[PDB]
Amino acid sequence: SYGFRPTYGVGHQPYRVVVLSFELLHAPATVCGPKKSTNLVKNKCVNF
Amino acid sequence: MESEFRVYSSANNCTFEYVSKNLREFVFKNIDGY
Ligand SMILES: *[C@@H]1O[C@H](CO)[C@@H](O)[C@H](O)[C@H]1NC(C)=O
Repeated sequence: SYGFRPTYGVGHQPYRVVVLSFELLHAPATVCGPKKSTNLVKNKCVNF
Repeated sequence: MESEFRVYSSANNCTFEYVSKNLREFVFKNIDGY
């Protein structure tokens, strides 16, 4: 067991680690990235 | 009494959840994993 204490130096204090891992077995439309705003206007020739 | 759901006895590794005369029609299809 790691016996942690507050009076340790760096390199022995407890660090928390998380790792992400992707894999595309074959899905065609799974969770993708997100998006956001951009003020809507009307009665103007615009690129939409 | 009125007790039910004797369909299965195992539900492991669930990869999807969801909760929320007369003619009741359905069309089922399965294309590209959908
Ligand atoms: C599916 O469940 C079995 C145990 O029934 C387990 O060994 C396996 O790791 C599970 N698969 C995934 C992807 O979690």
